[PDB]
Amino acid sequence: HRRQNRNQEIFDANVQRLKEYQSKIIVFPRNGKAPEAEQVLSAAATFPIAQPATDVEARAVQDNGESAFRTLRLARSEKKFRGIREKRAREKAEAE
Amino acid sequence: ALIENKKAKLVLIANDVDPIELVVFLPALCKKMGVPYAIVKGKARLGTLVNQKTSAVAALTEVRAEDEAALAKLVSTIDANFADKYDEVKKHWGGGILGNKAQAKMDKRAKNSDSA
Amino acid sequence: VKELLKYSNETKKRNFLETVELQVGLKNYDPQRDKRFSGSLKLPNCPRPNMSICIFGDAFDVDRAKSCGVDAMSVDDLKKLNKNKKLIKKLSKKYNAFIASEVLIKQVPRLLGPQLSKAGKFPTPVSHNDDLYGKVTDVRSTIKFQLKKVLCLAVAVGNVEMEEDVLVNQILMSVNFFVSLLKKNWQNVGSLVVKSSMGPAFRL
Amino acid sequence: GAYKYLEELQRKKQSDVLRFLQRVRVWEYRQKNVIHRAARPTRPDKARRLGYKAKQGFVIYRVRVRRGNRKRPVPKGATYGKPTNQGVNELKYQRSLRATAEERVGRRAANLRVLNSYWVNQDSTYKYFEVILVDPQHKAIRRDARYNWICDPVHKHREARGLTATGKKSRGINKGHKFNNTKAGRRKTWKRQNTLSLWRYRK
Amino acid sequence: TVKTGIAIGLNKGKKVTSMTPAPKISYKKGAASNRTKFVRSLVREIAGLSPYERRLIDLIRNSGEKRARKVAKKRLGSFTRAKAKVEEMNNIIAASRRH
RNA sequence: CAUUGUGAAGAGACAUAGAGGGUGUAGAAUAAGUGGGAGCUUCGGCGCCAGUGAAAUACCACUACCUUUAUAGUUUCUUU
RNA sequence: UUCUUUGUAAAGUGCCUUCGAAGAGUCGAGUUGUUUGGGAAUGCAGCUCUAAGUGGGUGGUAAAUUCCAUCUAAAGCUAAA
RNA sequence: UUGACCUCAAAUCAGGUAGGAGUACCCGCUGAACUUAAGCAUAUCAAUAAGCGGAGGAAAAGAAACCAACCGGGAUUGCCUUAGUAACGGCGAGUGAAGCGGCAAAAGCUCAAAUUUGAAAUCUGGUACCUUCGGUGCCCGAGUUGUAAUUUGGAGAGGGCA
Ligand SMILES: [Mg+2]
Ligand SMILES: [Mg+2]
Ligand SMILES: [Mg+2]
Ligand SMILES: [Mg+2]
Ligand SMILES: [Mg+2]
Ligand SMILES: [Mg+2]
Ligand SMILES: [Mg+2]
Ligand SMILES: [Mg+2]
Ligand SMILES: [Mg+2]
Ligand SMILES: [Mg+2]
Ligand SMILES: [Mg+2]
Ligand SMILES: [Mg+2]
Repeated sequence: HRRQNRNQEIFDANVQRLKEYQSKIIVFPRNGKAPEAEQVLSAAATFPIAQPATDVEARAVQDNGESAFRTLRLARSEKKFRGIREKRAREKAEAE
Repeated sequence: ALIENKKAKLVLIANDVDPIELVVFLPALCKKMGVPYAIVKGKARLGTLVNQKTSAVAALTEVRAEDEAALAKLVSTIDANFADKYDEVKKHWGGGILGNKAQAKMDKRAKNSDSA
Repeated sequence: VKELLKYSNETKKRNFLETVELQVGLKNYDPQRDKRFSGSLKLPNCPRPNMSICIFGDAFDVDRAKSCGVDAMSVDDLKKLNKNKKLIKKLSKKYNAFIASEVLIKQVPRLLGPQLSKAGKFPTPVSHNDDLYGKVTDVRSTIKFQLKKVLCLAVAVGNVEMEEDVLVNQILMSVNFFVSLLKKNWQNVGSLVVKSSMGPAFRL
Repeated sequence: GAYKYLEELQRKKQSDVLRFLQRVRVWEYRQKNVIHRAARPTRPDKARRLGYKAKQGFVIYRVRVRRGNRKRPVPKGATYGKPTNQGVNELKYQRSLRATAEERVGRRAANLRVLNSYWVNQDSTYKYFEVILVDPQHKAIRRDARYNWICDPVHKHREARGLTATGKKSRGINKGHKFNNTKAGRRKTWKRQNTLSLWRYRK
Repeated sequence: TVKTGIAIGLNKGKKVTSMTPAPKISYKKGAASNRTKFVRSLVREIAGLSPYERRLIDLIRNSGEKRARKVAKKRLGSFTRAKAKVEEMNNIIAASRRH
């Protein structure tokens, strides 16, 4: 009851898990026949956890000249010097 | 809850409740909701009224037409005794009453100082 | 703002028991401590005339001295060995030029009674020699204050009604904001009485 | 309901009405015994909040305990040890005055079970508490499945084992990183991390 | 508030399609209800003020809200509670003037 | 500090009105002030363009500092 | 396998609207002592002070300001490893 | 005068319950010193031994006022690991956890705070009967200073429609 959903993929995976569980199980009526059904011992082993495939193993090289290291360095720099830049912008704004 | 819903026509509050904080808010609540209240002697009397031992409070919320006029002429005096005197009893501190020997002592000192 | 024009609109004309020069001062209250850093300052911008009786010992003696005659009041040259010790007494403002930079000899024995010494309070060695003469000669205190405060200059003469003392007030009465701290109040020109010699007393 | 008004009014402890009423009740409680049975709870809202129900088998006792520190019971202050243990006066008891109050009440009434306790009054010398007790032999508690868990033998002297609210508070039983020493039991965790775990095939 | 896609920076993390889940009711524990507002106001009228609240009232009247907040922070625990107590005392003062 | 409440007074202190007087020098006066410039006035007294002195002097427009005192709100102590 | 029909009872589910009560000598703060790996103070306890309700607690460097995240204390029960 | 109510008593009153033992393990309180530091006082030994109180077959804890800072997880407990690490420490001697991850086992919930108000619907006890770990009828009593039903924040409640 205490976890929330922020990820549509995880939510859809769990919903698909529930759908296939409801298809795979049979519920006996509360009163009568009890239709003997040859139990299995591990719902976890009948519904294994699958790691999602993230990408395909072969693609085309999409290079456009940013080197992927200048990017990291610039992100670190603007995070480091964010608040100083807003302070400068504020004092420039309240400069009359 | 009846007072909060303004369904009460007349409230009687017993005066000898041993935690007085069970009923100290009831007069102010009745004055705020505009329902008339009366502080009455005897939670035991209210208990015999409602077939209990004590009741500590009672309320008429809807009366029959045979004595609604009696209710009106009664409440016209009850509200004059309590509700209209509420904003002046709210300011007056009771108590501070000395014993018999101390009262005689202080008034003896008074008629000692009354030399003129 | 002090006055859109409220309570001070035409009540300097119907009190004309004295049509003579009616110069009313502006005094109001704010204390400060013992230092002499940032007290009474502030030559402001205020366009009314003063029709004063002042004198200017303006020092420059090229034949523009009688151009200083139409710019100012009197001309002084630097013959200073025995000119003055006890003369300069009736004055609103003074002014000098390119000659009076190194006149220390004529300086402490006479410029100490009223203390008009050329320190950072009295910048008379002036090159700018035609704009701060007829309009700025008006009453505006550039003095040094007491242990508490000095605020006094006339806002208007009796012949000048206050159609201009609605553009003078808050070009002027943002007074000590450009240097001082806010130990003072926010525009502490408050309770005022306009009274030159015959004007009545009105209160906020 | 009036219980909301009472709970809001009980928080105005320095209002003139509550301080006058408190000043009367503290004298009335000094004049009685140190432990005495109250006929009905002084704060019914607080009692029924903590679990009291006005039915047969619920008992309210009132108890006063002496305030202040625990003087170390040693003759003439001589502790016979290193100077770090020479403290006698300003040492503080690790359980609360509320806890020892309800323990003394539980010793007085051993046939009852302590449910909760609550502060009613105090002065410079004493603190005053009202202890809620429940009789685990009355049939109204043997039945009435909402409360018959107290009839279990594991609930004898909950206040002596520190299982009441103030007992768990003073044991430090709370979730969080601030309670890593005392979360499942202080001595339990100490044993758990001072034991030596040796396997058959030594890792 | 969407992520950048890389491992550092201002909004680092993997870009995933969000959901905005349903709001929990326990996130509204401190919300004031009509009944509770009514009860608290009535109890305040019939109970009055405490001694430190009265000295806060006269401190606000005489020596200003800065010293009032200082005394309230010394009396209560925190500066936040001092500010809240001082502003509700200001509202009390305004209501007493309007009364 | 709490236990610890109820009253009277007195002393303050902080707020609120009013009140008076103050050094050398010398102008025209025991001169602590202000920007201004000569006027309202029973005086033509006082100031003015006049002398001169650290300062202009009617005048405060606001008090530079008091307590030497009075009315009411707050609190800090003392006595009972 | 059999008898009683529980039950004009109870429970669940969709949409709209009005609401939505939630624990105080407690939380928190100061100080003292003890304790902790807890370090401008981890927990506990004594004394003093003592709350709020878009609030409160926590976010491992004290404090102010602006945000954000995460739960909902001061009441309680519960097998197995 | 009579009858209540509240509070407090007394009974070899009716019916019950507590003590004490054991204590390996468990929950607390209290609480050292020898020792090590090549001395010794903080420290360490040790939040240990002794002392005291209280339970069960397990106890305790437990369904977040949690961990986190991530694409977030999700009661408690225990094991492997984190880790002899972050940190504490005459920063000396020494001491020293926790989150994540894998696994064992898995289980969730309920009161207070609402007017039943067109009906205290609730319950102990006594007594008669019966199919007796209890049930039905009757009679006192408890209880409105609140026993039942309804709801527990994950929600939920009151109306309206299907
Ligand atoms: Mg003691
Ligand atoms: Mg100890
Ligand atoms: Mg500590
Ligand atoms: Mg438990
Ligand atoms: Mg010893
Ligand atoms: Mg040994
Ligand atoms: Mg040694
Ligand atoms: Mg040795
Ligand atoms: Mg030795
Ligand atoms: Mg032992
Ligand atoms: Mg258990
Ligand atoms: Mg250790």
